[PDB]
Amino acid sequence: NDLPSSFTGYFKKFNTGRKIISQEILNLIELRMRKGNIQLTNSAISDALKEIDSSVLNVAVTGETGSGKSSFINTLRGIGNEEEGAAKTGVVEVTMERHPYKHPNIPNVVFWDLPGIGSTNFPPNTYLEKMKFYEYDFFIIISATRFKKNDIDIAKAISMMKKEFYFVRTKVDSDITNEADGKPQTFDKEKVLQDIRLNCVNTFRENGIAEPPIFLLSNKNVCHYDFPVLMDKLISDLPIYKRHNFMVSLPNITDSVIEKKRQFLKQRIWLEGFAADLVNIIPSLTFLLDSDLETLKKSMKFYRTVFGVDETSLQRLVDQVEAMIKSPAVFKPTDEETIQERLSRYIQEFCLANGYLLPKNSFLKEIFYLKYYFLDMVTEDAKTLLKEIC
Amino acid sequence: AGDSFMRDLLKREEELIGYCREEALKEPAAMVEAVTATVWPQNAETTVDSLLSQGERKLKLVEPLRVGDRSVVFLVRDVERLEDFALKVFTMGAENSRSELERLHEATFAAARLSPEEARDRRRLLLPSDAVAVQSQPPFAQLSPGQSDYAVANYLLLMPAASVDLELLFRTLDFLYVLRSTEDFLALHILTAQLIRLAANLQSKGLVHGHFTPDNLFIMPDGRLMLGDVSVLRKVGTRGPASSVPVTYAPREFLNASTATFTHALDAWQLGLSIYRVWCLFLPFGLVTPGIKGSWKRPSLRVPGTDSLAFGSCTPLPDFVQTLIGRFLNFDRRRRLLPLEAMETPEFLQLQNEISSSLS
Ligand SMILES: Nc1nc2c(ncn2[C@@H]2O[C@H](COP(=O)(O)OP(=O)(O)O)[C@@H](O)[C@H]2O)c(=O)[nH]1
Ligand SMILES: Nc1ncnc2c1ncn2[C@@H]1O[C@H](COP(=O)(O)OP(=O)(O)O)[C@@H](O)[C@H]1O
Ligand SMILES: [Mg+2]
Repeated sequence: NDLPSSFTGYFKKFNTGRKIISQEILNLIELRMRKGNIQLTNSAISDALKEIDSSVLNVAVTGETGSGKSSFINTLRGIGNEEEGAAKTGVVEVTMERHPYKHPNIPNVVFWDLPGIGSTNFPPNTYLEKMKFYEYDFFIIISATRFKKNDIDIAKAISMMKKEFYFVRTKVDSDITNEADGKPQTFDKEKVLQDIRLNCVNTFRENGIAEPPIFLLSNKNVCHYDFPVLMDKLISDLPIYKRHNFMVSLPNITDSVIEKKRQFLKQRIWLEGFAADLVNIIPSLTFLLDSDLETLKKSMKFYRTVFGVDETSLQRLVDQVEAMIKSPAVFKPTDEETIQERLSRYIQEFCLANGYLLPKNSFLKEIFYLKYYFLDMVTEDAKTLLKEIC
Repeated sequence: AGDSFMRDLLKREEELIGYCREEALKEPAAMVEAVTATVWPQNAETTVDSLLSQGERKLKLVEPLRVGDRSVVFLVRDVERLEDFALKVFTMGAENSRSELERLHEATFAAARLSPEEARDRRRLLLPSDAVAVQSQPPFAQLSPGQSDYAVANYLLLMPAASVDLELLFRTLDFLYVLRSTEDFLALHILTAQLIRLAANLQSKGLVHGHFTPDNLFIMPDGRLMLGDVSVLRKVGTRGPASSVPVTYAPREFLNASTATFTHALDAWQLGLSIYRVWCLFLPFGLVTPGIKGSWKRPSLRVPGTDSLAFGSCTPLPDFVQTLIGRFLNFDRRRRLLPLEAMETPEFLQLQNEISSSLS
C-alpha cells in the first residue's frame, strides 16, 4: 500500500512475457520513486517511453516471384493490394534491389520486399550479405505451394551462420480448395493443413536445419489459419522495448489481436499517468484545462487509428458506420451537456466500475482515467466493426 | 519394382489424376465431341476391321483419355476379348494426310524388326496391338459421318492403355503437389532412374528416337515406365528431317538445317530435359512449357535466352541428380553423357542404391 509497490504491482496483473518494459527498467523506476526526487522518477519513465516510441522495426520478406511477398506486406500494413501505398508484384525482381514499405500509421515499422535469390546471380551467402541480413529484426522466407531449392539454400545458409529465420507457407487456401475439388472422397481440411505443416517441418529436418517457426496462412483470409499465431510469435521474439510499436501496428484481424493491443496500451497509460505525477484529489471532483482537453482529443485520435475506427478507416467501410460505434460522437458538441460534463460522467462510470486503481488518498490525474475509458470504448468499437466485416 | 511403388502411388492419387484428366478435356471439348460422334455416331460399339491379320472386332467406347495436337485417344473395350485398349483417332490436317497416315502405318508396324511378341514381353517400348478401319468405309480416307471442322481419318490405332503419361503427371502435380512425405518423394528418384534405363535401352539397340518427351512417356498399370511413338525409331547415324524433332525438345545443334543426323546425343539431351521436368515441372533454359505455371516463353534454343542450367526453382534435388542432369544437358554434343555410360557413374550408382535401400 505504499506507492512504488502499487506502481510495480500493476504490471504483475499482466500476463508474463506480455509487458511493455523490462524488469530492469521497472526496478530502476521503483527505486527512483522510493528516493523521492520526482524529477528523477519522471525522467526514468519519460526515457523508457522515448526508447519505446523511437524503436524502429525492420522486417525482411524474401521468396520466389509470385509467392505472396507483396501481398503479405500489404496484409500486415492493413493496406489493400490495389490501394495507395500498396506493394505490387514484379518490381523487386525487375530492380533486383530491396524495397522498403513503411506502415502507414506507425512509420517506425518497416517491411522490406526482397528480390527472390533466383532474380539475382548471388549464391546464398552473397545474397544474404547484399540484402543486409543482419539489419532485420525478422527475416521471413515466403514460400507458396511447394519447396523450391532456392528456399532451402537460403535457409541452410542462415542455419550455417547460426542465425534464425521464419518460414511462412502462403496460399494454403488454394491448397485446400484444390484438395477439395480434386480429391473430394478423401478430403479433410484439418488433415490437409497438418499434412502440409509436417512436410514443412520434415523438409527442414531432412536438410539438417533446426526447425524454424513455421506458419501456414492465406493473404486472402487473414483472420484464419496461422496469421494470429505468427503475430504472437513475432511479438514474443522481440526485445521488450520494440514490442509496443509492432503491436500497435498490427492489423485488427481478430478479437484477440485487438484485446492484446488494449492490454499493452493500458500499461502505457499507467506509465504516462505516473510520469505526470499522482495528485491528492479525486478525479470525480476535478475538471480539465484546455491543454488537457487537446491531449485527450489527440489520444482518442491515436487510439481510433490504432484500432481502425478512425474516420479514414470508417470511410473505407459513412454516417451509417459512425452510428454503429461510440467514439466518433465523444467530442460532438451539444446544448445538452458541455464536454467537461460529458467527461466527468465518463469518470463516474469508469471509477464506479473500476475504482481509483491506487492506495487511498492517491489518484492519477483525471485525464488518465479518461484515457482508460477511451481505450475501452475504442476497443469495443473495433470489435463491433470487425463483426460487421466478418 | 520400383514399378510397384509407382503403381501404388497412381492408385492412391487415382481420383486426382482423374480430375486433372477431365479438366484437360474441357478446352478441346468441341474437338472431343466431334471425334466421338464420328467414330460412335449411333451405337456404343463400332465394328472395325484389322489392317493386319487380326480380323474383325467390336470396340465399345469407355471414355475419352487425352487430346493431342493431331488426335484424340480414347479408352475402349473389346468386350469379346475382355480387353481394354487406348484407341488413337487422327484428325485430318493436312498433318495427317492420307499419305502421311499410310507412311505412319508402315513405319509403325515395321518398328519391331528394327519380333512383336518379344518387344511386347520386354516392356520398354509401347507397341500398338493393331491398326483398324471402320467397317464398310475405305481405310485412311475421311470417316463418315463427317462433323464440321473436325474431319477424322478412317485409321484407328489400338494400343495398351497407360495409366498416365508423364505430361499429365506433371500437369497434375502442378495443380496439387501431392508429394509431401519423404517416402512420396521417392517417386522422383524412381522416375529419374527409369528414364535413364529407358534411354539406355535405345542406345543398346543402336536406335535413335528423337521424340523422347513427357507426352510419349507412359506409366503402365503395373508401374512400368514405357516409351511410345515407335514409328520414329531410326538406326543411329541416319539422316532425316530436323522438323520431326519437337522444337522445344531439340538441342541447339538441331536447329541449323532442314536435314539432321540422328545421334544418341539427341536422345541424351531429351533424357536430360525429361529428368529436369520430373524435378522442376517446367523445361530448363526458359523454354516454353505449355500447361505448367512458372514456365517462361522462349520458343527454342535458337532464340537468345538463358543458356546456363538453373535449378533454383526446382523441387530440392540431390546433388547426384543435379550432376546427371547437367551432363545430359551439355551443349557440347560430343562430350554429352550417354545413358549406358551414365549407368556406370558414381552418381547413378548412388541413385540406384538409395532407391533400393528406401524400398527394402
Ligand atoms: N489464393 C491466394 N492467393 C494469393 C495469396 N498470396 C498472394 N496471392 C496471389 O498470388 C499472386 C502473387 O502474389 P504477390 O504478393 O503479388 O507475389 P510477390 O511476387 O511475391 O510479391 C497475386 O495474384 C496474389 O493475389 C494467398 O495467400 N492465397
Ligand atoms: N496408349 C496410350 N495410353 C494412354 N494415353 C496415351 C496413349 N497413347 C497416347 N496417349 C496420350 O494421348 C495424347 C496424344 O497422343 P500423341 O501420340 O501425343 O498424339 P499427338 O501426335 O496428337 O500429340 C498424349 O497425351 C499421349 O500421352
Ligand atoms: Mg504428341
